[PDB]
Amino acid sequence: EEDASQLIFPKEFETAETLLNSEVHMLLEHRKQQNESAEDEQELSEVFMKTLNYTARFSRFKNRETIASVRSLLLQKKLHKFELACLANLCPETAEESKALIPSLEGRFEDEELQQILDDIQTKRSFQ
Amino acid sequence: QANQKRITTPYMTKYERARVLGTRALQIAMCAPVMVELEGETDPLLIAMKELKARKIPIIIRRYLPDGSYEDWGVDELIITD
Amino acid sequence: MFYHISLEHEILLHPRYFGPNLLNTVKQKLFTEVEGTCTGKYGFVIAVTTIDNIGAGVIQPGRGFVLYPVKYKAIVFRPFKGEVVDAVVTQVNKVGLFTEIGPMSCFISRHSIPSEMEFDPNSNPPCYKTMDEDIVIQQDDEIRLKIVGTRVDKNDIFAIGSLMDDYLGLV
Amino acid sequence: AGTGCFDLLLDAEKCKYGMEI
Repeated sequence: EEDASQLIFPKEFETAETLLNSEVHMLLEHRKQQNESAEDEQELSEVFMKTLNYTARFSRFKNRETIASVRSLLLQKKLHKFELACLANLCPETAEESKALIPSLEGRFEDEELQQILDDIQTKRSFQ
Repeated sequence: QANQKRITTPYMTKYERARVLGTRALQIAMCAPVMVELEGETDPLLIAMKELKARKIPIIIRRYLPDGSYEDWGVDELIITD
Repeated sequence: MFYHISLEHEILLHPRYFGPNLLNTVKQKLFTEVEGTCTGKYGFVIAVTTIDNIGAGVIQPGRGFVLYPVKYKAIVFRPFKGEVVDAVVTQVNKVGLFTEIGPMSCFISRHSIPSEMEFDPNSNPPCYKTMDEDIVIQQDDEIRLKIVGTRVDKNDIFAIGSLMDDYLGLV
Repeated sequence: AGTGCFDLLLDAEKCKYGMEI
């Protein structure tokens, strides 16, 4: 009953703040630092391990300050939070790809504006 | 309601006493730690009684007023008749 | 598709857990129970970031269990229909394409797969390849797919993907 | 009725004084 095309989501999730794969990787690293010390704690479930390795191999940002900078530059522009996270993790190279894969971008910014925004995020993105 | 402006009897009612005693006895019988030092007491009812006399039962009595409000009274905050 | 929301849960504590570390025991029970479970409304529960509030523990009349309502912020994985999320295929067989999106396991039948891809068991890994051999999908290879639907079976969610749309699949 | 007109709560602070835990 929901789709990213129409930007319709149930009202139960309105104040929910979405993140990136690098951000969830960082929070899981914090959790790992927490549970590595303070011993006498049971090992976490296999679902956690699967999610952790999945977000580690798909991480788009390997620097904490780069994560902060990309968060700031993505927030300074007006976009839907789920849309913003999907665009950032998908990281398209051209504006045409971003508009084709994500139909919510039709009319948000100009093609030149979208292209230059994607170029800025890619330059701030740490290639490997 | 908050601790201030509680408009209810400072005395623990006999019904509150009975239910608190039974609940605490059941908790003790289910391996709950005993707040008071027991001297050869194996009956959970008697241990709950001696905790009540010692103001040591870790129970808060929630008194519902007819308008829907409630006041949370700890057992130690209430004065027992016995 | 991961998300970060606030959830509600109720924990029944045995009286043996009363005493020091009671709230710590509540937190441990919350971690043990909530983490790893999946619900149709909220999807898979990745992990709990913080525990917001533990409500007043209501002593149930009889059976002596205290009920502690717990408010907490947790990471939840929730696929939605028509969403393209980069995935990793775990197994490949003639029946369909078996792919994984983090905790989410996805099955992609060959009916929605474009006809350019064919099944060739003669390869060293049993996988799918095209006649031009440009597009090859094998184990642990990352591919993109769109979720067409979501279904839950025995408190475990299972989704179905598709490769009908353009600019989707191997990157 | 009596013994049913009120509700009992567990005080966690007051539990932090327990013996054989």
